[PDB]
Amino acid sequence: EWQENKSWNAHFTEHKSQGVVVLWNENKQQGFTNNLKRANQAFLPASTFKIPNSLIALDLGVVKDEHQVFKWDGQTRDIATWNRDHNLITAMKYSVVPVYQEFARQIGEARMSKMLHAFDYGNEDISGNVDSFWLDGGIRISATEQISFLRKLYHNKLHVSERSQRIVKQAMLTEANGDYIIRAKTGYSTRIEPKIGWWVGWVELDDNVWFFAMNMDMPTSDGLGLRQAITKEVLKQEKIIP
Ligand SMILES: CN(C)c1cccc(-c2cccc(C(=O)O)c2)c1
Ligand SMILES: [Cl-]
Repeated sequence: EWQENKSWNAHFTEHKSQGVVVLWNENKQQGFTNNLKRANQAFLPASTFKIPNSLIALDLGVVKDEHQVFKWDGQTRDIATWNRDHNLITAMKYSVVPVYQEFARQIGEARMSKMLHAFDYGNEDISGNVDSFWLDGGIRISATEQISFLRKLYHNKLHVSERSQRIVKQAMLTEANGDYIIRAKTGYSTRIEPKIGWWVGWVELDDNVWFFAMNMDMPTSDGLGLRQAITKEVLKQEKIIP
């Protein structure tokens, strides 16, 4: 079932922003959002695509494990953290596009398409360049579709090995303390309008898990920190986290 709570719209308008948060209570099998329509509108996944891309690369042996070093190609880019060696953990942490573009080239069009259909991932459409379709190609996914995919990953139900799913969930680790654990991935889509930011993942508690997927308009990079800040304000309001 699904419930629309427009009171959360305050968390966006108070920041001169527009967007959607979608929450899913796993124990109760109930969903909540501020905007049912936008919750089902499909956007470019941008760097949230690093979740399925990592899974596929691991399961096919393109990536051996989370310690394998992907050497910097020596081309200076404008994101300083990209101009260095990475492993799967740090490439996810710093959303290192050029590492994941090489993953996609080694995966190839045929295997990438087959695996995204097996995952039931978004519109399953990889039209465009194999090394950039999640940034400016035909693939699209909604917030509710992100949750559907993440629930499968959490339960090790995706059609890749258990090992691959465990490794990616390790690489998604974002925050942990005595009260909760967050495993998640950010995204920032600029090449096609509307420019948006994403944050998708889940909050692990002692006796429940809350899945979340949010996106918001992102006219400039100045607002990127609002992706996590708005989401955590909703979690606090619903007393999911202190
Ligand atoms: C010119 N581009 C590629 C650009 C510009 C501004 C910021 C980023 C960026 C880099 C790393 C992570 C993230 C994020 O998702 O927080 C965003 C990228
Ligand atoms: Cl972990």
